Amino acid sequence: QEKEAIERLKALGFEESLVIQAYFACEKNENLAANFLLSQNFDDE
Repeated sequence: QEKEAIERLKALGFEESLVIQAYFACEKNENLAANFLLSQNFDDE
């Protein structure tokens, strides 16, 4: 499973949904998943 990284990805200030899709679309990687969630441009709006 990847549930281990889920709380990790979430711990960066994200959410288990954007996390899963950022760790499944990233082919369950590490530096890739982080890069996904951190590269997901999203401000006030």
